[PDB]
Amino acid sequence: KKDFSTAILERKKSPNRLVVDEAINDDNSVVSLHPATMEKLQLFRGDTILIKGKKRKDTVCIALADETCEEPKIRMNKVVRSNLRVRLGDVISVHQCPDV
Amino acid sequence: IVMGATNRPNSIDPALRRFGRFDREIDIGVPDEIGRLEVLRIHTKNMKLAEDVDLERISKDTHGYVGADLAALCTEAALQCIREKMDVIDLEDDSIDAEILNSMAVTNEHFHTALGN
Amino acid sequence: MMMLRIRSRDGLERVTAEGAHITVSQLKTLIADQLQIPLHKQTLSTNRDLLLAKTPADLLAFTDLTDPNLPLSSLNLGHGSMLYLAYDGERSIPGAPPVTPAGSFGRKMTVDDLI
Repeated sequence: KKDFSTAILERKKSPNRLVVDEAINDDNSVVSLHPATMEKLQLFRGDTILIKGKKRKDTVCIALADETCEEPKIRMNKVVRSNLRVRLGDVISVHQCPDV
Repeated sequence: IVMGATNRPNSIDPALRRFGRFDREIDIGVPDEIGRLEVLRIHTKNMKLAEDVDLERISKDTHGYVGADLAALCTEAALQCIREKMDVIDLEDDSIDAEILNSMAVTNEHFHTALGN
Repeated sequence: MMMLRIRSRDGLERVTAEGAHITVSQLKTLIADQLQIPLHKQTLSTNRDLLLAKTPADLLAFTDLTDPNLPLSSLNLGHGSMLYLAYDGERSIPGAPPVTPAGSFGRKMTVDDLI
């Protein structure tokens, strides 16, 4: 069994949320994923996605692909991560924006 | 008709117990086993609960409890039942599954845990 | 079955078609029947500057995809391909997730603020 006295705080795994870490590209509106993530999420090249972070903060960024990126990581640059009020090793959800 | 209410009749003004003002004094004491059983049966009428609920055991185990404390115990049991299901419900999704919402029922173990707490 | 992305001034949408064997006319018919966009307003192109025009004549000037006769297979369209659709007027693309406004954190009221 498990101790459920603190059963609310822990996150739940989902194919809609990934982990945040460093990247290479340094454009203010780009984030680099792995193509397997796009295949799982049914996302394609050049799509503009919505990123939701801590304390009800969110932004819009263009998602590109690279083989170097790992599937459970998002490779978020420093500027966007600062805007999301997060640090490397946290959980960030991803969605798609239909209206540019 | 005037109906007072207090906790210790000694602490009231001694001049209010004279003939004609407050001449009847009734002592609503702590209920016994059957009283606690009836209070629990009254309070758990609306809650969903499985057939395993053993209200007699809960009544016997609770000693020194009053009606308010038994209402608190029932609320604690319901909250414990929700908390045990919390491990599968996701707070980010307000669309809780309908079958999940109707698959939650309080049992005897949750009552025992709430009594312990 | 092939999925084609449709970029417009309002944003981005997607359409599922039988395949690349159909022509631009069939693609326009499917767009009309699915996205409810009238035929007389739909203008297709491959350049990103199509949405930068401000006149239906300018939209039709991009004849790389304006002509309905041209087959879609000849354009090398595939799964997840990019197309640009321009139409008269401005619409709200469905499927928009809720977005919180900027600065709406910490609505700490006070008694003095109430006064």
